[PDB]
Amino acid sequence: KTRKESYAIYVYKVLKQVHPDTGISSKAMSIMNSFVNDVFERIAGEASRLAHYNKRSTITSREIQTAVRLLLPGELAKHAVSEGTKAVTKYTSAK
Amino acid sequence: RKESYAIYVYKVLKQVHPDTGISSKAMSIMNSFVNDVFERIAGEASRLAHYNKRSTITSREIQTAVRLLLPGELAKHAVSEGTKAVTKYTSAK
Amino acid sequence: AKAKTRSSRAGLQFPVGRVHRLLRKGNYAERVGAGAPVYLAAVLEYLTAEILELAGNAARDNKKTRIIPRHLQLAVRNDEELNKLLGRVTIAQGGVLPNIQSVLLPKK
Amino acid sequence: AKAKTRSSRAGLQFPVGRVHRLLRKGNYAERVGAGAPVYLAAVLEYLTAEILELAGNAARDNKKTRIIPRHLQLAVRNDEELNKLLGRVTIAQGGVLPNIQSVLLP
Amino acid sequence: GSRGRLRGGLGWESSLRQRPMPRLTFQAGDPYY
Amino acid sequence: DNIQGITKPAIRRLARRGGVKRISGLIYEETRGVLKVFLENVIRDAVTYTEHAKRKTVTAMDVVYALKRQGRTLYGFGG
Amino acid sequence: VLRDNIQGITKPAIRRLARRGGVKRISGLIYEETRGVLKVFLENVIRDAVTYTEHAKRKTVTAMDVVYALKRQGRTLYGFGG
Amino acid sequence: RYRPGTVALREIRRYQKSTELLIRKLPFQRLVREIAQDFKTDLRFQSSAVMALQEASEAYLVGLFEDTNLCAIHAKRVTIMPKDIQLARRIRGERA
Amino acid sequence: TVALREIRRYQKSTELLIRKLPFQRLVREIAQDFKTDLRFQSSAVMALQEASEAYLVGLFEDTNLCAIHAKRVTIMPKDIQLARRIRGERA
DNA sequence: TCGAGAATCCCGGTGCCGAGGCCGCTCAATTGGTCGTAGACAGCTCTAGCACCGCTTAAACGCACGTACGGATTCTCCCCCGCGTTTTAACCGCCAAGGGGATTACTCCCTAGTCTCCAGGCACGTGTCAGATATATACATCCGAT
DNA sequence: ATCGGATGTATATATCTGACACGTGCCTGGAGACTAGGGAGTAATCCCCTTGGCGGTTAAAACGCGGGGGAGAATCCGTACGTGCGTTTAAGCGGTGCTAGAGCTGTCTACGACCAATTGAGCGGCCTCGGCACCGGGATTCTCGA
Repeated sequence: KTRKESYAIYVYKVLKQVHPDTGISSKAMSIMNSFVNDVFERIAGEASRLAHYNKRSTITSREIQTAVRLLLPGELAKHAVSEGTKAVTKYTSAK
Repeated sequence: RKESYAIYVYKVLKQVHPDTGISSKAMSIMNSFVNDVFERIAGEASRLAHYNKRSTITSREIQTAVRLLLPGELAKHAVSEGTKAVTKYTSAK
Repeated sequence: AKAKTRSSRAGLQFPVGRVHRLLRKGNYAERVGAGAPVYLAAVLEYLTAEILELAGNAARDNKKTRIIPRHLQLAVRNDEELNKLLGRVTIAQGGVLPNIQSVLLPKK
Repeated sequence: AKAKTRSSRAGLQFPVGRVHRLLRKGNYAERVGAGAPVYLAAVLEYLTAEILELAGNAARDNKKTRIIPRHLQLAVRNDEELNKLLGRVTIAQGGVLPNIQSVLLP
Repeated sequence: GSRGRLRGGLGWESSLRQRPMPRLTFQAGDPYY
Repeated sequence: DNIQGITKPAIRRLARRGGVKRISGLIYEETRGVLKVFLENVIRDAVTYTEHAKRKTVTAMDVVYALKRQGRTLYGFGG
Repeated sequence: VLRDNIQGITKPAIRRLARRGGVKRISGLIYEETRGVLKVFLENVIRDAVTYTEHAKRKTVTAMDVVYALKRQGRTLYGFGG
Repeated sequence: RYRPGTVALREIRRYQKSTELLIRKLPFQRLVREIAQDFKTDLRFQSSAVMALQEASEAYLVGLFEDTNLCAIHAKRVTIMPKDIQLARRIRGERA
Repeated sequence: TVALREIRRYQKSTELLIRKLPFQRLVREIAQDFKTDLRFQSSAVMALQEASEAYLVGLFEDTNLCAIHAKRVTIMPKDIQLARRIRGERA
């Protein structure tokens, strides 16, 4: 009986956005949780190495963008860059 | 100023082969090898420390990382060398 | 006070604050900017939406209304780029794609 | 007086203070112990000595008194432990090992 | 453009790629004589 | 024994899932040898991870980490 | 500005590369395959190197960019720094 | 009586459609325990640990058999032999 | 005979086997296709060459193994494609 | 080409157990304000990357000849597949004991920070000798004629 | 199996040059000495989940038999590749000149760490109903001998 966190509720929100009449089992959600953790770690590690190569001490959106370009294959990378840029632009104009 | 492991490699070379020199390209190769192994071992030790929810890297993490990375007899001999160094270091001061 | 989440400002579904905390505690750099968690959360949400859309199509093809790991394997392995991203990853209880070499199959 | 290095107490040639600095500044963990740089430096020096004496033997069999990258390649690729450790590493100006498959020989 | 049809006021149609590439399989001993 | 519990019909089924049509008679010994080598390689790392944590029980996460460090990431047991 | 430079990788050079690999007899179709394979490999590595260069807001590609690009893909190279 | 090779194709399709585990659980568990006996004596295993090991082993063997099949077909045969496994493991990067 | 002599001669040495200037031109062309108005350090082109010859030599060794498996002495494109598929570069 | 017949697909009925909501409630994320330094930016210098010209000579290219290797065909025999019988051990339900894994509260000692000081390890010069190249010679090796 | 004998290989010595190895400043990074606080070792307790046993069922494994088709050899044909020679081309070396642009230094602000107060988002526990599994009967569909 100790708090342990996971990405379940957010994955379910996205799923209701994409397919409004579909469910998911427990093991599939476990797979999805592991997938999100793995990708997060890859991107963050690449950004860390990028910052250390260029002698910086800050991880910015620029580092994440370059790491996303390095990691994902072509068309996925293009669309992911579009999504991230759109989100940052929308966030920085809102209070 | 740019630092490297050149003089230490030269000292070890004079230890094992008293009458042998080394060219500059081979010294660059050796420097790259030392840096590569350093990064590998330190990263594995960091992962071990993060798995068990600790905040310190001790000689025990380094020993386990060495046993995970190096194959076969190299792991055994390296463990012996490192243990000897640590006990000698704690003996003096 | 607590007025508005950051994910509501960015128009996302993933947690910006949790991603910021995870970045700040993971030993990645000395300091972490303000737009890094937003950008990262947007990317993660995009990838999740892609996989879930393909898997939902695969599940609907089989007269089912609930996704199981077999549908995830079918979705991932039938796409060039996703199969390249997960090329060294095993999905438990997933099986394989049906394929038989053409030489083995009888002709006419 | 009062200037004995940490490597001198450990009985090593590789530098312990420098390795401690690199561990501290490399963002590996929040804290670093006391025997970790010592133990790491000892392991690194051991590996260096191993590879260097193999390379020196390769150099004397070629009747040369200097070590060139070809000698390092020949030393590494002939030993199975080092060939496992460095299995996915390219050494510049090293060439290959002279091997011809037996079905090709006359 | 018919992949995903909801994301807030927008949809998931303009975001997801519309023509993903199918994965091609290597065939040995091509029966092409 | 205990490597003879990997019976011939089981190896035959594993070959069928991989798309094989005809199996020579000497395949089963090779398969048993390969499987034993793979298992030793993984279990050594799992036990190393166990001993570092001062435990006497091998958990799922030791297996997951041992597989991950050999480039064989596995999804499903990670939580 | 430049074109058909892939034909600058001549047939004798491919023969020499095959000989260092231990090949005793070569077909006549190997040369086109080798050119295609080399072009693909070069495209991947150069794309990574240019990404690394353009992150640092430079205009010349350095040796460290190539070294990092090779390291990222599992082709670690010794002898040019790193 | 079906002609030789037909039931083989039926079994190929059937086992490529399903997702279950093909090795008996209890003998695999005994084999894992005996192998682990060498590295450290008197060990204990969580059940999910043994299940994870089984999943990894099945996946590895199936992929190896796919590469073996390609090697066998390349030599103008349909029967797989130990030397195909050896070539696949050597090129894949494991024999040497 | 001369083939075996060439094998021994080129396996004993360590020089590069492709002329430098055509390789430099090809590298510049591809980088042009990625980004315009780029410059290169000379050691960058040298590193690219070293890696490329290493890759091609290892690939030819795998191809030779594949050809010998099929009871031939001539290497063919099918052998290269099989080796690249088993290596995991293709699928 | 065509019917036995064996395997596969579709419809309807029954039940159970896990996915999806609901509800407390704590603890992590949000607000608001302070402070110190990490990058952004501007200017300056000087290195090294790019362009051109000339000459030489070794590598690339085209062509001819012939042989040896890849492929196709045919024959034999043996070993792997399909199927029926008999044996065995895996799976399942139930029960029972206890060894370690979690969790908590205490205590101390090992590791950041902070000054101060001094010596080790980079840059910069400089000399000499190992290795490359030339030149001529001796010995293995491979191919043809027996 | 045994000779010419022509070719390519491993044998000296001469000379010459540039790279390696060592010697001198100096300056900045590491060692000495000391203080403060929290991370980690340690004992104690709870209880969960791992190991072990027993009896019955029945599905899987093991064994034998017959036959066919696939691996392997042996033979023959022709065409693509290797070897060698003469002709054409472009790489490589040496030198000259000209800027882009990398690399460094000095200022200054805007941006992120940090701390205290506040509160709602997300997690654990409890229920319930419907999606999926299983079973039985009936039309389709695919093999295969004749």
